[PDB]
Amino acid sequence: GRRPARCYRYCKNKPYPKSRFCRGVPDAKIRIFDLGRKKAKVDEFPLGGHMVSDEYEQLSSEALEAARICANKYMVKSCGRDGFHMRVRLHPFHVIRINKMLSCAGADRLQTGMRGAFGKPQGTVARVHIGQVIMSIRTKLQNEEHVIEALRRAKFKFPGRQKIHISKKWGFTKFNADEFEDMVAKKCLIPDGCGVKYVPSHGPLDKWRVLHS
Amino acid sequence: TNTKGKRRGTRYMFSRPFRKHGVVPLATYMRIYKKGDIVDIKGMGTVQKGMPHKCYHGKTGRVYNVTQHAVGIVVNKQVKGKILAKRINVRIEHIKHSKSRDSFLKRVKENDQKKKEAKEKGTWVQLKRQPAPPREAHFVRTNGKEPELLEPIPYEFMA
Amino acid sequence: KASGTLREYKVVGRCLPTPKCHTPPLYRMRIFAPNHVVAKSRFWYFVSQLKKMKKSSGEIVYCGQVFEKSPLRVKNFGIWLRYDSRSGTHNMYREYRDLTTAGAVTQCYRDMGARHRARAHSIQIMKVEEIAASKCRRPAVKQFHDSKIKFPLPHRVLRRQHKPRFTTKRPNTFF
Amino acid sequence: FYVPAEPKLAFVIRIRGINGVSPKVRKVLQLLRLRQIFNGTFVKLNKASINMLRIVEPYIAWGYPNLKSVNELIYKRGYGKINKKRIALTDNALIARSLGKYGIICMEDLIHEIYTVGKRFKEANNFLWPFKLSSPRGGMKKKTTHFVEGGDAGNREDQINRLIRRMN
RNA sequence: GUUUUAUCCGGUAAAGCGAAUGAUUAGAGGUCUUGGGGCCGAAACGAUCUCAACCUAUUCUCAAACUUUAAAUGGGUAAGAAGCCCGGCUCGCUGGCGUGGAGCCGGGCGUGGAAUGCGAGUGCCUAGUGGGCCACUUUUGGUAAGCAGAACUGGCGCUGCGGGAUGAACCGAACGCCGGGUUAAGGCGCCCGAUGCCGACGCUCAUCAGACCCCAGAAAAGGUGUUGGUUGAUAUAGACAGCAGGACGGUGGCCAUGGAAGUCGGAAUCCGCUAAGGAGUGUGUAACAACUCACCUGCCGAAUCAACUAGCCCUGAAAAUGGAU
RNA sequence: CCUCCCGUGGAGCAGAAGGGCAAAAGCUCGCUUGAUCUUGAUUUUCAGUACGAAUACAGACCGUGAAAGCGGGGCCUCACGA
RNA sequence: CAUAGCGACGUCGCUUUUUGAUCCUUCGAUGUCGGCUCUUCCUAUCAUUGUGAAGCAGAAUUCACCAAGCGUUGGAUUGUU
RNA sequence: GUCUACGGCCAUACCACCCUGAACGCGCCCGAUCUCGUCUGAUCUCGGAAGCUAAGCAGGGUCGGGCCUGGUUAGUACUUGGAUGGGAGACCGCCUGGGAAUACCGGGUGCUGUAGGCUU
Ligand SMILES: [Mg+2]
Ligand SMILES: [Mg+2]
Ligand SMILES: [Mg+2]
Ligand SMILES: [Mg+2]
Ligand SMILES: [Mg+2]
Ligand SMILES: [Mg+2]
Ligand SMILES: [Mg+2]
Ligand SMILES: [Mg+2]
Ligand SMILES: [Mg+2]
Ligand SMILES: [Mg+2]
Ligand SMILES: [Mg+2]
Ligand SMILES: [Mg+2]
Ligand SMILES: [Mg+2]
Ligand SMILES: [Mg+2]
Ligand SMILES: [Mg+2]
Ligand SMILES: [Mg+2]
Ligand SMILES: [Mg+2]
Ligand SMILES: [Mg+2]
Ligand SMILES: [Mg+2]
Ligand SMILES: [Mg+2]
Ligand SMILES: [Mg+2]
Ligand SMILES: [Mg+2]
Ligand SMILES: [Mg+2]
Ligand SMILES: [Mg+2]
Ligand SMILES: [Mg+2]
Ligand SMILES: [Mg+2]
Repeated sequence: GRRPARCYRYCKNKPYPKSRFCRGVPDAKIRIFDLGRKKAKVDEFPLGGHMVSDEYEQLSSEALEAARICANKYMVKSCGRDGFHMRVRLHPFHVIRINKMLSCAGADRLQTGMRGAFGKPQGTVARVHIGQVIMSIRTKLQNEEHVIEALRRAKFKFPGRQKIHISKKWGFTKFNADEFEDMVAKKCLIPDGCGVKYVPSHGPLDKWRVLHS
Repeated sequence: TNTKGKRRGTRYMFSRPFRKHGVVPLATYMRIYKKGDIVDIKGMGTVQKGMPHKCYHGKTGRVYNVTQHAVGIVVNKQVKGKILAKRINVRIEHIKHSKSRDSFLKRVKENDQKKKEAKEKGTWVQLKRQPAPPREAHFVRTNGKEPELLEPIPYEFMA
Repeated sequence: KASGTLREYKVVGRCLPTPKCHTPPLYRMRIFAPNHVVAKSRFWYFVSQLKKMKKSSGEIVYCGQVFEKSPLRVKNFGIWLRYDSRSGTHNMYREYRDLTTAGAVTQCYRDMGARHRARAHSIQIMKVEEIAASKCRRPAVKQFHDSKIKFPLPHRVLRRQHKPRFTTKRPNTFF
Repeated sequence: FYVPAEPKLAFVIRIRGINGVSPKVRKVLQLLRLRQIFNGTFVKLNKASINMLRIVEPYIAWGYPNLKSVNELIYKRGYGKINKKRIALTDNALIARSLGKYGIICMEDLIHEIYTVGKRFKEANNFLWPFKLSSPRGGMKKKTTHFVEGGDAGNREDQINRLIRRMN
């Protein structure tokens, strides 16, 4: 009962979040955004590969769910269930509406046509810009081709054009891979979970002397 | 379909700036407004009495009448294809002096001083301010340094 | 930016002096342009991209044509450029054979238009360099590195097809 | 490096017609006295005039005339605004009776005041009726785009002299 | 219906959420509790293992009816003679005061106090109209609409002319009747004025080629067609491709079993022979067996391979009278 | 219920929402009736017509406070009729 | 055993033989359903001609290509389509 | 060099903790007959001057938080005007001018008016 995605491909309206004004929104198709070994430490998965949209368009929650499932299945098949971590970087926050018409052989049956045409919430989509990351996969450095293939397969679930880019950052952090090692060595970075905490050279000296100890 | 309320659309216009709520500083009350001087109408929202209408916020007028707490201002308002000089009573919280007028009177006084001084000392001097002239000819020394060669950088996708 | 037969311009500019630096640095670029007006415009475009300069905030202290120092010698030119395609930006290294640097760059503009439908506003020429014949990488350029080069002109098409327009003899293409 | 003085005189030629003109462009063209296509006017260059030229940039081609261009324009197409009438400058008395109080009494004085922007440039320039130039012989490149992108609009630095030679 | 110089006004675009208000992803570190509980703790959970909630520092993603910050464009005012500066007078207002404020009366100051352009001010009477529509851009509803509704400017209506074959709105340009010259937009094989240039450089072969704003038809996805380009790899210590061999022992490795012996499945990837061999990329045998691959070697004697990328072309690509760069 | 500490308002101000507000505009007390009698001017819609609402004054008579002052209804934006 | 034959989650199209949406033409009128009769056209091919593929042994069947030359019927019920 | 009374701007002034404070002062402090308020002389009001700088207060400190001001972000995002520019579109590039904001990295941590004291 869902319309084709070509009817909601473009970012034509203003953002329409589920709020205290827009009520009765059905739940989004995608509820899980992180898959694989999410508890893996930062140094475990040094390689990061992003999938980046080249179009300013709307991606539906069902499309995000399908792409996530496809990428997960290929990554589990190739690199094993604990050899990767995936993060979907798009959340379907924009509600798309439908002005429902009666699909019967009658316009006299209170169809009203375009009168009071403001629609009911049909679904949720995510707005993506040119250069915005849709999915990210971090894994071992030797699984680069597997990451590229998984993202290539996931591309087929989306309307527009997407590029696969192997980032220079270390894992899901915002720091370059070449500088990551010596930054951790000189304790500008402290690992925790899947991320690193940047430790600037300002603040109380008690925080400095709990380090170097 | 728009309402005709007196304060429709003034949600941010009459709101206070960030971290500037509370007591109105008293120099605003201590300002002196004579008849004929030029004031800017702003319209702070802490004081709800004597508030100007939203169409006069940001406008500038001339004081014609002074009362205990407010002033009477002749301010131009454009209505369709005509401009008419409205007279509004505005409490002194919502107005301030016009530095454009202040600078102009300073310039007039300084020009009169220059006229008197130059008539005393004979030599003619320029008083009409000119627009920015074209740049005159000048020499640019290299100081024995070759100017740096610039080239466009190669493209790479960053993020 | 349109074209013609391009010319090389050495364009030197700087910022206007301000009460932060009395002697701002001078910057020099090589601009391949139809004329000096376009050369100055492209100089401002490029220095605005690279440094934080504007035409209004700065001035151009020199703009002079760079004559080729050996226009009587055939030489190999490598050109590093970048351009915007219909779906992205790419860096290219191309090679040409010519007498003049400006002629080589004009060849590059025509060739980019022919092979990639790239208009001159999409193309950023970032380096032009004369290269040795042993450092060339394009076979279409390397095949002319023969001290005993020899080829005929096989099928010479008649170009004077309307003088005469009507004749008794059919043209010959072998010469 | 010797940086020459920024030019203080410009020649402005209106290159687009009078159909479908936005009100601001229309007003600035009227203030420049370019109410017809292929009308030319000398403009004293400063911040205000340059910003006006930027406003009417798509509708004009302007540049820095040289002494020869000023001579050709004044001698071949020079008309005075005498008693609100367009009178051909066939005699020096016509210039002297209108501008002699400013010291301008001949074609040469008028040309000097126009070329070297003098004290009475405003009076000397407003005395001249705007030049009614012919169509550019040999055609234009593209009137709808800027000069630096292969067209004709905007500021061409000193190619305005070539344009003038083909224009009158 | 303009700029410049001063001077205010604003909360859109953008940006932000390790800043408030809402929405929201995932880990990490802590220690209290009507969190579950927890395997040997009832015995003082003798203990401390996990999951909760909570807190802390981080982390992903957002807002027309959120916001610290915050443009461009924009709106107001000022740029003098009705001004400036000296004196003096009046007041029932104000008041320590010869105070303040306002008004009035004389006098002196012209470098006419930015640019540019233009001649202004003012009154009476007054018709027609009060169905609009279109285009760039901004924009609301709608799947969309040659749909419905707004903002700005221009146009059509009210308007002919050159070009778009044709066309209310596109592009150029607006019009008295003519001669000459030159252009715009657009064109110059023939219709049809003009390339009947010894035009320049390339790309492309279509058994549905392609051919110019609006505009009058197409997408995802493909191609070992061809042309450029990026990154990487192999190679006289002999690449690549062909032709010819070895492709093992433990081990017909363990848990799966009714055969699964390398290949119906779950884990791990050992060693040595070395020229290499995966205790296996596939075919298959009920199962054996017999083949193939990746791995090496022999013949061969000079360059080769792979993955991407984007130009033209091709596939994708089906409608009704016979037909439309 | 009583006590201490933190508490930029995350409460309250009749109601919808927005703005505003801390020895406040909130809460509790005390005294009161400026929610009174009048003339004009002005703002908002606007045709610069009316109504409604509102702002600044001026003249009385008062309330409150030690006083400066504040008050002619409700903190402001609605709550109405030739 | 993914792809002989199918195709979930997604996603890109085409068509105007459905029904909608709109209200541009027609209200000084374009005769409004179905059937009968008759001609022509389309192909997204049911059959027939020539082929390719199969989980095509034969027979039957299924998928696909060139392809609209030729054919696609007699009746009960219902005004019916 | 500071303080007190009244302030102007209203964090460069706030917040947390620590150290120092000479002399005036400001305070803490003592008491409830009168004035005046309380459940309570705690607060308020009143009358004082034994003690104390413990606190307020002032100055300083903290690789302090905040705040203020710079750099970077970045001529990036966005944007006025233009084209018979590209692209099926979505959108993008160029010309002509204007031009931000986080994160990150620096610096600073009240100035001052009137009146009156103290400080050899
Ligand atoms: Mg459908
Ligand atoms: Mg919409
Ligand atoms: Mg036009
Ligand atoms: Mg000619
Ligand atoms: Mg145009
Ligand atoms: Mg708003
Ligand atoms: Mg936004
Ligand atoms: Mg937030
Ligand atoms: Mg419409
Ligand atoms: Mg009509
Ligand atoms: Mg008209
Ligand atoms: Mg017309
Ligand atoms: Mg025509
Ligand atoms: Mg046509
Ligand atoms: Mg003619
Ligand atoms: Mg033609
Ligand atoms: Mg002809
Ligand atoms: Mg095609
Ligand atoms: Mg009264
Ligand atoms: Mg009130
Ligand atoms: Mg299966
Ligand atoms: Mg009839
Ligand atoms: Mg008929
Ligand atoms: Mg067919
Ligand atoms: Mg700090
Ligand atoms: Mg720009």
